[PDB]
Amino acid sequence: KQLRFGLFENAQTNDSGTATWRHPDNQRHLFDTLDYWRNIAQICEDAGLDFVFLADAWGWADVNGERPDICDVEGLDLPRLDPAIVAAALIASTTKLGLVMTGSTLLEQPYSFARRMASLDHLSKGRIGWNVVTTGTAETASAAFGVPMVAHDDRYDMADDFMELVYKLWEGAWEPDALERDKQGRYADPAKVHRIDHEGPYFRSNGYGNTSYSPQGTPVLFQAGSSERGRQFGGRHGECIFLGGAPIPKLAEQVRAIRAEAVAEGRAADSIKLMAAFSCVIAPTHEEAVQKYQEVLDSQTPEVAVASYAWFTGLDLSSYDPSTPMSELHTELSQTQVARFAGLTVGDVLADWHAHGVRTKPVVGTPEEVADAIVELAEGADLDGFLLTPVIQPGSTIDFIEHVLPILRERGVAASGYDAPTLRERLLGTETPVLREDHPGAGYRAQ
Amino acid sequence: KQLRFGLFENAQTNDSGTATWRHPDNQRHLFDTLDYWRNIAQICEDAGLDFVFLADAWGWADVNGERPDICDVEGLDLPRLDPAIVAAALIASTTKLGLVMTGSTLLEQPYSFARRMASLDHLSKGRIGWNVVTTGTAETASAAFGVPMVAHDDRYDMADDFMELVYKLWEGAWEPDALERDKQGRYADPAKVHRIDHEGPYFRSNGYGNTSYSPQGTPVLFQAGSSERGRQFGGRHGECIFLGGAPIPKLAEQVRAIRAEAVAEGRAADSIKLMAAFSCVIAPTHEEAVQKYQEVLDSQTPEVAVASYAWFTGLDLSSYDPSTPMSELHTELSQTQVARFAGLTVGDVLADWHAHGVRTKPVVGTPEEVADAIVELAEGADLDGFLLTPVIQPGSTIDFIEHVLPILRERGVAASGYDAPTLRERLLGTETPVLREDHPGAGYRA
Ligand SMILES: Cc1cc2nc3c(=O)[nH]c(=O)nc-3n(C[C@H](O)[C@H](OP(=O)(O)O)[C@H](O)CO)c2cc1C
Ligand SMILES: Cc1cc2nc3c(=O)[nH]c(=O)nc-3n(C[C@H](O)[C@H](OP(=O)(O)O)[C@H](O)CO)c2cc1C
Ligand SMILES: Cc1cc2nc3c(=O)[nH]c(=O)nc-3n(C[C@H](O)[C@H](O)[C@H](O)CO)c2cc1C
Ligand SMILES: Cc1cc2nc3c(=O)[nH]c(=O)nc-3n(C[C@H](O)[C@H](O)[C@H](O)CO)c2cc1C
Repeated sequence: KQLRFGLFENAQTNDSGTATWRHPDNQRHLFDTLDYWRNIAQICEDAGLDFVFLADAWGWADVNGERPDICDVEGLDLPRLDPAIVAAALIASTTKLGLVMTGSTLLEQPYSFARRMASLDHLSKGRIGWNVVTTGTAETASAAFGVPMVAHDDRYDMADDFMELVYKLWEGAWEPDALERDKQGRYADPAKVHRIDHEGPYFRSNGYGNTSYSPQGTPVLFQAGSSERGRQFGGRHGECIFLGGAPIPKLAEQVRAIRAEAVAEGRAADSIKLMAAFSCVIAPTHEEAVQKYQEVLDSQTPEVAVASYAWFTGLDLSSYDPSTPMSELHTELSQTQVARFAGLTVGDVLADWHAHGVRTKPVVGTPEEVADAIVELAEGADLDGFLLTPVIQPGSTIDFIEHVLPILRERGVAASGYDAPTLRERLLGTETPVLREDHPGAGYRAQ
Repeated sequence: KQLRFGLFENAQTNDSGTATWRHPDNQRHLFDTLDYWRNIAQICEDAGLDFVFLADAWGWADVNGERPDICDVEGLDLPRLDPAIVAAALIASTTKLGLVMTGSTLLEQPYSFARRMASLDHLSKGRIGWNVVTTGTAETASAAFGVPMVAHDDRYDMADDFMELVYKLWEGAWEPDALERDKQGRYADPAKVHRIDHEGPYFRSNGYGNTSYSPQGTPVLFQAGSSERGRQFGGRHGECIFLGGAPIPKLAEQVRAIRAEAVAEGRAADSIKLMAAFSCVIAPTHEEAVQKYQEVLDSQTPEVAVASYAWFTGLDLSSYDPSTPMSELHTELSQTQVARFAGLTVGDVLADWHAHGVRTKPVVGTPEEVADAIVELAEGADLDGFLLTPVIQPGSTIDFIEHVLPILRERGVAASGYDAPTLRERLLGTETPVLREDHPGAGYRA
């Protein structure tokens, strides 16, 4: 079984509720420069990584109504760039690397979003993916857009409606062979260009779509959101499911449950790909790697913890008795960030939240030790790939590529290069760039 | 006086309601490939053109209630790409060229639009502009987005509110020096990062902005829309006003009116820039140029006229007797495409609409003839610049660059190369990349 590998990034200085930016070798304070992204993309493409993945957020770290000063002192949450713009710039600098961007069904307008993603897919020749999210910063983000807040599960219902409309725009509006471009004949076959009609609980659309059928039709659908309602949503729509890290027995059960959701939705159990976040700290000896990790931790101040947690949950941990069990608390925002701490207390969470944030504890050791841990995770949890989540950039990515990936390639668990030209062919193993017939999006094709 | 020059383009096969795509040398059927745009951008940047301009449209040519099949046979209105994506891809392939993209105040969300434009400005190091439109295809576009239609003058009221909000996001949310990025100090100064508050008739926003202060702060504000209400809007907000072609005395009156609008808003009269569309066919002799233009007209079927005109006005010209004068027709869409023919009749412009659409006839002649026409227009109408509107691509652009631009440079009416690194410095002559202190957007700074 050949695993897929992508790089997790985001267009801001820090990520995932941590703040490693002060580490001497970290360079992502340059995230607002194109040279930073050109460098990252060239590193990944030269190595043959399947894709670079851009996370996104729309809101900010509001604590009990205001944003504490530490958020600016540490660049915790803001400022950021728009992922679609970063992705479009990286198209021009790459030829084979996949580009996956996070996009919110809560805050995008589906008609404009459909045109934007199809434009990226046209210009990149089918290298685009979309990580479907319902936005974990939903409360502040709604305020910034001037619209009422939408509850957690309703955002997944709204996302269902969002998907049906973009499926119509991407798959039903223009048939794949509509464009003929024959100067002696027809530019397009009118019989293959259709008005679409959509009247859902959240979205309405009537008319033609702006973009013609793109190389992949629909961008590769990533999905990140491992709440119960999110797992149902990913089991229905997601082609590649991004999972946070966890002990192998817990990760195996999550993978099993998500494959069973896909089966209950009429999809083949193997037609959905499960990819785990994976962070690592690599050094020539195990003791050196442990020390390297200590230096990363030493750069992070604990004072970010409360605002960081409030950024994703709206919960102010500093206002409860630290013995309060997390099982008693609820959020309409990032529900996995509460549910993952069931059994623990508020004081437990607040004790080392700053160290990992929403992220996973790293695997720390020699290159062989880290490669062994990747294989153990993939076999033990039935995973299809990994998104490398760096602790500092570009060092964490360079270290993995230079020292761990070659062992994985020699063991035959990582491919040596770019076999297929589109992201879907590469990730899903199809020999067609378009959605499988047992995917919901296929049902909206002109038949 | 040094004139500025940009290239008008759009991310679709044809433009402006005409359809020249069948000409053997036309390449814009490749608009959905990045290589097409790389070539255009390289041609413009090698020549030192100030910018490439991307128009936009959201709607389509609805005649009565649907799209005649001639729209697909001729690729008249669809398909197209998103201009921001094209612009971002061209950022990476260029270093000094300006990139101006059309964006709709009717259908964009200001908060996400502000983040998008500022991201383009950061990544391009201050080379981005925004052409503010209220969408001339508003009826179909509104149905596509599932939103109720907004009447013509109300769309400019909505644009006013849109502008105030994005000014707050671009100028007032993060002070220009907020970021320090000092690993032994602070990442940012909390006293220079501000919560903004906005409550308007059309938009609302409360909270922080996503993007820090970008190199120009606000993209260079182009504005296109020459109705009376649009001239008032441009006079307040626009830094570079895009005007359609017209006879010199009519263009001159428009320039005069728009500068008076700017003065009324507390701006200096010279500080708003007026740039006219200009199309031309160039050849070594006049007779060669006439024949070269005729070979273009030969590829344009008149059958698109009804759909093309309906695309911009919602009006079906074949549904009137030709004797009906245009002065009796009215639209809530592209009102200038109705007002420009006041005094003619339906049958008059139905007969020639396919030739030029929303544009005007090209100047056809030798390089010396075309350069003379450029100078006579700029002097007579008090213009600051031109946007070349090609007839075919890349041929019309190359011809202008290789044969007319050298004359203009030798005469001293065009600069020889790139003088300044940001688009606002190059077009407005400011001392720094940010808005003039007498522009309304500067009032929203902290
Ligand atoms: C690995 C990974 C990455 C994620 N990245 C993002 C992101 O970049 N932006 C986002 O809004 N939501 C992301 N999420 C989703 C949140 O956890 C959350 O889902 P859920 O846990 O509530 O189902 C939604 O934002 C809630 O609206 C991610 C989830 C996972 C598992
Ligand atoms: C030279 C040039 C170019 C224009 N380009 C566009 C465009 O690309 N997209 C657009 O929606 N509206 C463009 N317009 C504006 C339309 O004429 C029209 O303005 P107005 O004439 O009614 O004031 C608005 O679309 C109405 O909503 C342009 C106007 C001019 C003068
Ligand atoms: C393992 C992992 C888990 C994540 N969980 C969340 C989450 O629960 N909510 C959220 O908004 N973002 C989540 N993210 C996205 C992350 O916080 C990202 O840096 C921000 O969204 C800024 O782009 C997660 C990212 C990773 C790598
Ligand atoms: C001189 C000139 C005038 C234009 N007038 C309009 C207009 O009135 N309405 C409109 O929607 N677009 C107008 N455009 C934009 C043009 O139709 C563009 O090709 C389409 O919007 C597709 O991007 C104009 C463009 C030029 C160069």
